[PDB]
Amino acid sequence: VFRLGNAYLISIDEIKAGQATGRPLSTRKASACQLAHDQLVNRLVFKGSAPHK
Amino acid sequence: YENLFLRPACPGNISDTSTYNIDGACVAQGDIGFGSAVQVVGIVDGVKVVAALPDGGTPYGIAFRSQYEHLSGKILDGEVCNVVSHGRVWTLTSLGEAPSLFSKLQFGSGGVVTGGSGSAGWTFAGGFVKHEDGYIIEVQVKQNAFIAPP
Amino acid sequence: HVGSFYNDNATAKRIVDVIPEEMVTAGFKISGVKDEKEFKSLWDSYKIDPSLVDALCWARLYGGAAIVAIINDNRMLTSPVKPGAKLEGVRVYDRFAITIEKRVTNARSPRYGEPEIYKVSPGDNIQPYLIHHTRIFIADGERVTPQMRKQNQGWGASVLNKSLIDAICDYDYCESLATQILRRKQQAVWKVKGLAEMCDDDDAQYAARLRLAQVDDNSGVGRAIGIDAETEEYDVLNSDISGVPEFLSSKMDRIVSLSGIHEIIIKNKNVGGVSASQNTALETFYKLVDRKREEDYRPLLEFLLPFIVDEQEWSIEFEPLSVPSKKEESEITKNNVESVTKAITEQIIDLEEARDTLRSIAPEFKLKDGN
Amino acid sequence: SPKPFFMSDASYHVGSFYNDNATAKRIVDVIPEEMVTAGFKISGVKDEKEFKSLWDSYKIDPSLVDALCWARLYGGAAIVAIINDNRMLTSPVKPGAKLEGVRVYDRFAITIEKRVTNARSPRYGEPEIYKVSPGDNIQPYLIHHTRIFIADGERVTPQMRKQNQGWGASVLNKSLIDAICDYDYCESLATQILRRKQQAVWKVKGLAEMCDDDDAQYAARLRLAQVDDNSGVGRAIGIDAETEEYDVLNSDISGVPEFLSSKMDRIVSLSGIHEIIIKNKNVGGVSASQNTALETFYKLVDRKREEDYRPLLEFLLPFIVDEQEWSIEFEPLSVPSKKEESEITKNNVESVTKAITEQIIDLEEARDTLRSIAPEFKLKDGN
Amino acid sequence: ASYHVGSFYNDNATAKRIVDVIPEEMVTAGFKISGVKDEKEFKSLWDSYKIDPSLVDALCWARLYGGAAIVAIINDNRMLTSPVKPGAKLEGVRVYDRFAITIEKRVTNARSPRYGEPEIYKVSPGDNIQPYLIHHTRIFIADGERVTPQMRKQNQGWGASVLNKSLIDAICDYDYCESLATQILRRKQQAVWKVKGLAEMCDDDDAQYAARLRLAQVDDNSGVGRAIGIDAETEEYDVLNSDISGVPEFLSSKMDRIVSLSGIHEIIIKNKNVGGVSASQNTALETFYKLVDRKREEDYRPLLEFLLPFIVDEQEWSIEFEPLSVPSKKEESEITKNNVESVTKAITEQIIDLEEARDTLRSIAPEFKLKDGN
Repeated sequence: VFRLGNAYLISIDEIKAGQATGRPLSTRKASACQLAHDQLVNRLVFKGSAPHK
Repeated sequence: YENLFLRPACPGNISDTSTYNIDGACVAQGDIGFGSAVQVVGIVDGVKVVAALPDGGTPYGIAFRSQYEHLSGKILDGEVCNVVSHGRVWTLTSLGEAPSLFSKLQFGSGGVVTGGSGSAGWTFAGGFVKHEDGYIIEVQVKQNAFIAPP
Repeated sequence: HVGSFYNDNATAKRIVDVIPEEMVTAGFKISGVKDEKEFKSLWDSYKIDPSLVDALCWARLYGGAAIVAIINDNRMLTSPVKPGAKLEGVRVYDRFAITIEKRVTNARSPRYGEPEIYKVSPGDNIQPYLIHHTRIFIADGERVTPQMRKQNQGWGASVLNKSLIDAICDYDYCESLATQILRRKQQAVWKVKGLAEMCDDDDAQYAARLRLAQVDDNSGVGRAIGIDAETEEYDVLNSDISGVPEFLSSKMDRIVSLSGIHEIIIKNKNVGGVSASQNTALETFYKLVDRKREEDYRPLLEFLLPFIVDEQEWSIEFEPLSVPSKKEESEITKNNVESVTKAITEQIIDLEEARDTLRSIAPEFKLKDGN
Repeated sequence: SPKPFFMSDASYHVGSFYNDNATAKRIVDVIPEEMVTAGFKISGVKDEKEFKSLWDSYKIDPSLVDALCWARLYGGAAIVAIINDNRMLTSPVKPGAKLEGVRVYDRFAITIEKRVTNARSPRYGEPEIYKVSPGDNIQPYLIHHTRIFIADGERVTPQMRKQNQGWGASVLNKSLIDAICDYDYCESLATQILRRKQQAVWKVKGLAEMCDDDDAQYAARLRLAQVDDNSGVGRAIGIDAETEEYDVLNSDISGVPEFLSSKMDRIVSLSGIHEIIIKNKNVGGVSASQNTALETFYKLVDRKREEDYRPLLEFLLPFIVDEQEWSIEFEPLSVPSKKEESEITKNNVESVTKAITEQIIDLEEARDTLRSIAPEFKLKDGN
Repeated sequence: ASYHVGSFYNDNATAKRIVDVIPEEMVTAGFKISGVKDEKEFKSLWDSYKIDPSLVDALCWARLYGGAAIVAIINDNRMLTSPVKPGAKLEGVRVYDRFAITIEKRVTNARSPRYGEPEIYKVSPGDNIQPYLIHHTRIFIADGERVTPQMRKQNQGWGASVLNKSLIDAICDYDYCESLATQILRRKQQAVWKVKGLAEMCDDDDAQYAARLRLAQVDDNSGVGRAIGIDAETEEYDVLNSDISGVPEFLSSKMDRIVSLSGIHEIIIKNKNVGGVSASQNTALETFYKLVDRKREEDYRPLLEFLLPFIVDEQEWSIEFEPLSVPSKKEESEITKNNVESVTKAITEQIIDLEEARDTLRSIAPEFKLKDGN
């Protein structure tokens, strides 16, 4: 069994800054990580990793 | 994504909040003044014994200003001492004019900056102000920059 | 923009907020119902009054808001509603998420030219959907000329007009100017023969300015500064300040007069020069808040109540907005209980009607139902 | 001056002033809306509970409010009432008491079409049928006189009445308009006065010879801004004795508060509605004179109400009231207070039966006397 | 510019007062219940649980950060993530601020009106104990004040802090103003001394040291009853003075700006009585009572309808807020007189009899206790 991980950055200036419409930058950056994790799981299933056996 | 500046501007203190390291498990032999380079003369039980820089030594760090550990005004013999091993710090100098940016500094006797043409070591960081009919410079200390001669 | 002012500044917050919340919390009464305890029970079990507050506030701010009520019924939400007294929840939406879908203009109905179908698009990654007219209520703000009414899709205007906005803005600028006026009260000037020829950013200039800072930091009542007589002079200039508080009060008075809410609520400061005139000012405030409540709050009442009350004929009574007090209500109860039975002992006015009167007038005298 | 062809009416100026400014908003709307929300009451009807029930069922009073508002502002308005009847909308109306709706149009959409001047009927000289053209890509149509009511504003000289097609004038006349207008210029002058209170002058011989818009002048003004920003009470600035001087000039300010107050008093005097209603500020120096001011306000509002509100009543009631002969009366428009109506009920109940026990005044009429004056005493119908 | 609100809260006492004045009085006022059989046992259980300080700081953090949550632990033989059966039993309540609360599970089912309000919340207290999860019905969420829906969605359904930047810098510039006032008072008078050729003397010498020492001693001894001597031909000693005026009025105007922005007036924020009138402070405090009750109705009550069903066993009840007024003995004795003779002056002739008259007389909160009975 293996473990997966990543991270992301955000600044208080960008947090205070607002946009006209759409999901906030924090929510978009939080969803991007989940999508990346799911895609990495899929590619591990369908393509493997030679160094990791 | 930026680094904040630190306001008080006195010798012996830190000038920025960039990555720094403070080696607080040390003791002093002799007397040391804030803002001078120090050298490691020995190690006892995980403690480093430091003294003011002589001729021929390799500097290790710069004494750091604290308002609880040193109530006299300087560091006294047999006292626990703070030493900055990595970061930007204000140092005493005997120079007259500012050297070129990012040059290599050279330390005279007593741990004062007197040269700006060294081969390797610590570098000038761009700060040059005046203290007491003398000047203060800003040095960038790195951990493995000066290596003790075999 | 107006949202920026609302959520940033506090005076605009107060100007837009003080009315609706106190308006609703004043309370009300219903007539034609058998009893009031169960009405209050269902009312505070449904507990939708802060949503109502927010609906009114947003309608006042943006010029329009929408309120959606979901009913306990086994039909699709697009269809109209059959008679009944049911509802399981209510939700609020701002001005920007509600639009027009189709037109009904049949001559026979009086509903021609009125929206039958609304399109609501809250967002939140869900599909925008469609609502029948009868299910929701639409609230507007202040009246505007019909030429602008038809231009804004038949929707009200913001309370924050341009005149009020710039009147609010000018106060901050005056405050700043007052601050620098105080800072520039006194100035010291120092003159040195040949000081011009000093070269820029050298040790000489740095030492000179440091010496200036040190000598200035030690000046005061108990210290004196010596200067060379032949080459340098240290002089002082100064100015007076007066009338700035009255200028500030005048600007605030303009804000008050243009807004329409008076001082002890907007500046929130008792005058102090009179003991019992703030009560008259407060009763004028009650007059205006009732005058405005009768225009907008009631339509909410006859939109909501028919879906909760099964009794046929009922009316709405507005509780008289006056700050109660124990002493005066005690003596009021004295006066009114002696009035209700001082002279009914001689005519056909009997107990079954006197008790009804006595419990219609809200007492502190509870009494079980009976004869 | 040229104007956009689609918006080239009188609404381009008076409409803009009503929409943007807030004092004009108040001057227009404070009287009619409170006017109508004060309410009225009826006599000669069998009962009033169902009367109020049907009144609130119709719930046409916001339409009445903005009808009066447009009548006051634009100088004229019209209301069209539709009644449940089995005829074409052109024909006159048979007697009856029904409604199905009412709606209000402004001055600009109403025009006269058919005029009668027959000598036999005193109804000569007034339009018999009207063009109504609301717009919204629907055909303009015809309305008979007997169904609609026209609401006018303030009286004007008859020679002006004829050129205004039997329509009054706006309350915002130009004297009031420019009295409002110069006030803003007054605040602007006051703000500039505050800004120009103190000035600093820095004189440098030879400064004229400096070349324009180059790095030298840029650095010079950089240094000027820097030294200016760092001056203050606790800090001093040095200068050269030979070549430059630094002076400061000051001016005094006084009297502009009461000056603006006098401008406000002029606004109040020309408006006609007084201070605790237009400026919304209590005097603060006296306890109970604002009360007298407010019944003077009530006196003037009722004085105006008698001339405009009542005709709407006589136009509207006969279409709903099955009752034959009725009277309309107005409540005394004064805020009562728990306490005061508590004792007024005390004296009323004392007066109604203190001495009637000796006369032929019996209960069946004493009860009418006592609940005719609307009490908090609910009374069951009976003997 | 703006900093962390926690920095201001524990540093400036003005922020302390402006954020704590309302909720403290709000909760310490109390409430009354109706529909219950008796009330002595209600008071006994209430002050046995003694959770009102937890309520206080719950409301305080909700006001400050714009959001707070409370978790109640029930004496139930089930796991806490499960929903709750009906019952009247509770053993503890504890409050978390906005930082440690998050959405975990999203429910948007069509039939239930619960769509849009999350079912499970993630709580991460810290203190080397594992973060855990809560079902909806166990917690209540309390926000601050209303904000535009665009910011409501941006802040993940959290309100905004009362300390908006306008109030913040209005508070900030005040201390700057008194610093300037202190400098003004210090710089009222300045003495200057001119001695020919003083510039020629070189610095950091015994000559300059002696000169400034002499200057210090000679300055230390001037006064009304003393005199000073100078050389007429080679030196002069002059004085310059400036006046101070309008400063107290200017500072008062700054305070009026603060009070106008805050919304809580002088008799409470400055704690200074006007002094020019005898009985207008009662009107001022009654306006304060009106505003605090108006704010109470929208926040304090929901906590009560959240908490009572977990402690009361009886089916139907109602909550009443007492009139917020500090009574006065002589006046309360008088009011007891008025209402005791009103309640039994004219009940002697109608069906109003003793078993309800006694209930009435105990309806008013009396100093006249009486045992239950007929």
